[PDB]
Amino acid sequence: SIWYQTNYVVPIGAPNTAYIIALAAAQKNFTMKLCKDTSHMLQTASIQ
Amino acid sequence: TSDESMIETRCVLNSHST
Amino acid sequence: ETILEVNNVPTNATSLMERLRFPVSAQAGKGELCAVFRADPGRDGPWQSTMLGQLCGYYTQWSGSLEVTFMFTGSFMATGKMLIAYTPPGGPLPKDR
Amino acid sequence: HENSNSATEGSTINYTTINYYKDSYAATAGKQSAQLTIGNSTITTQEAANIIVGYGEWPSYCSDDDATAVDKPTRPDVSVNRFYTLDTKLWEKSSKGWYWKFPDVLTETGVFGQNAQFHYLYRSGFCIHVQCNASKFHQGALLVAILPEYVIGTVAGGTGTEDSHPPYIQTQPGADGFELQHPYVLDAGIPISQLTVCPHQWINLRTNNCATIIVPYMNTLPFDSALNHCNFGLLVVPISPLDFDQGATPVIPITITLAPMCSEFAGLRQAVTQ
Amino acid sequence: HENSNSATEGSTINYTTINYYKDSYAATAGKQSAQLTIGNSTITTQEAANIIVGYGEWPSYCSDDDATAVDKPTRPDVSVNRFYTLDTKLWEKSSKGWYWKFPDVLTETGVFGQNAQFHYLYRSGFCIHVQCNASKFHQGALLVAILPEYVIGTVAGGTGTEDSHPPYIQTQPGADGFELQHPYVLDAGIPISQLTVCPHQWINLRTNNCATIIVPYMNTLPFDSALNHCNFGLLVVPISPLDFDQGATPVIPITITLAPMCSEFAGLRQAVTQ
Repeated sequence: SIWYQTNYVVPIGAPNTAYIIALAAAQKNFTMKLCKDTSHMLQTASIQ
Repeated sequence: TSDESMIETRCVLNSHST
Repeated sequence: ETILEVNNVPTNATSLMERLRFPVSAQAGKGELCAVFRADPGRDGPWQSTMLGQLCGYYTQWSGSLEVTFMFTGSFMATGKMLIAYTPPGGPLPKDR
Repeated sequence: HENSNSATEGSTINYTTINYYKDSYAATAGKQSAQLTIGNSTITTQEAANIIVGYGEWPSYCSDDDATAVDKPTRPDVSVNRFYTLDTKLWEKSSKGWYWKFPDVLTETGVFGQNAQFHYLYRSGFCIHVQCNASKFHQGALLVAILPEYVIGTVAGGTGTEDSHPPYIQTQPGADGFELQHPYVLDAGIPISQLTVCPHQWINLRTNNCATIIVPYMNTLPFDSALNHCNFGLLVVPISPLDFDQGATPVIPITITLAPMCSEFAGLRQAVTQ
Repeated sequence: HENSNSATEGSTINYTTINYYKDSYAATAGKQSAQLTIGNSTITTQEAANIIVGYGEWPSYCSDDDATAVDKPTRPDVSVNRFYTLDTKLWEKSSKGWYWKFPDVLTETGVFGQNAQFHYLYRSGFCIHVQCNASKFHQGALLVAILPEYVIGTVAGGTGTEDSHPPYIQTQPGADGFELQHPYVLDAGIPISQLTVCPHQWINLRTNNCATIIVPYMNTLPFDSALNHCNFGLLVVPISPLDFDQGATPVIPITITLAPMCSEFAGLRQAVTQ
């Protein structure tokens, strides 16, 4: 969860709304196992 | 980046295969 | 590090690029909630946009620490502090900062 | 030529197997080849005839080869590793038996209860002092036993057709504990006659008034949730019924005194009760 | 011929005194001859220009020469020694100043709050991160300062005749803190102009947005009650007032982030809040 620790403090002339791009990855201690089919992308239309 | 750059870390003797 | 779609609200096709970034704005100075996501890479949600999460689709079990890099994309003159809290699995959604 | 990836790779036992694949799991099965003090607390174990160490294993801390969680676990070491006395159960002539789930008895008590609530991960063994004072003219025996992963079953509606599951007051009864509705099958369909393969001690009232079972942390996991997962169930059951003549003390309490041993808590977050 | 019993016997300073009695106290006065991480928490101290170590002393644990309590103190070491973020105070143009009493801010928060409640004795130093983000077009200075044994005085009825004493919400305001009604005398009759003899750091908004004062445990005693005794008061006061033009961010929060450092708790009993 992301919380405003102080506030987004902006002066005059700079935009009152900004954006955070979150870049997620894994560390070097990361592993995977039990190689399986993916559910994060299901084909629906048949590939012509 | 590291994890004891981040939190207090214990020694995990990690034998997790790649 | 691939872009984590924490802002996975706009399903609109004209607004799909709004999923890659999320709005820190000027607040009332409390511990206001900016953004929330589960830290599960293989779960249906914000992590499916990642290469980690899509490769987590191809594996059943994962172990190891995850990094989420938060990149502030405001002005150089924009300043402020964020509390980015990873909650261990027992804790619910925290009501406060 | 072969991945060392059978289920017995980390074991200390040599296996002569036959394999034809690069996975060791593909191979054949083959063949092989007295004052106890912790914390600020003290009990007495003069009349127990020994202290039962569960499976011959002292409750050590988590081995660094054996742990997975990379966060540094807290070990409060005195404030949580100490004898915790629960409310007494009155052994009666019609006492069927009681059980206590662990560490569910102690998730609401002491700094151990706060460390269980504030941390996702928990690991401790247990020194369990079950004491039952009775005179030399009282009689009866208790099987004080530690059944690990004591999954409660229901009566299944009695007939067996209803797929009932025991409620949260029954699966995790807290420090009060829950009686055995059917102590013969231990409310789990498994006989109490075979309960002594688990770490057990007899409170035979003529012989000993107290049972001290010292339980290690038993799990498939190095740590677990203290709130969801109960690592074991302590069972205090009158195998031989309590008997005395009228005039002797009818109120025979069983006091449950618990020392978490080498408590280890990881994954600090907000206090969560369940 | 003489008891070694003056007040400077344990000190490292040699005294040439005159005495005529067997007590050394009877003698003359004489003459002589950037990511900070603790627990599961991380702050940022890139813009602070240094970290103030209170009186040049790191918050060590209690020395065995220095302790008196014979019970083994618990040192949770990660679960209580970690950055604790309080609720923000909004720096305004009319902000007089606030104070926070220690460890009264943290006796209701985290495992530190439970260890403070469950133990009679408490000893910790503190890493105090006071942060205040403001733009390059905002201005103002905060004296972030650590006043040890910050005894609050009253207005004494204003005139001075009433012998008022500050209420419990004022002497121990918790994690919210209390404003300074009179920051010039620090609500204690002592000038804030001389507050920098105490461990202090300036949040000059053009220079630094955060102040990191690292406070040792300061007491006449090796341990004390975390509930009754507040070892110090953190004072965050706008010496130079907050100023900006209309259009810049009016909401300028001061977030108070606290790490108890080397926390030590002795005298375990029931959880007592006060």
